[PDB]
Amino acid sequence: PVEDLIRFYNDLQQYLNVVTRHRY
Amino acid sequence: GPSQPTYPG
Repeated sequence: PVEDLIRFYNDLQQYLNVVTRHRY
Repeated sequence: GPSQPTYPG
């Protein structure tokens, strides 16, 4: 699978790019 | 759940 694979990655990528933006 | 869950290996 590839759509469900990257869609699982991207959904948590935000929590690792947008939350880390607050020195996390 | 899915009828054919993917697996490793």
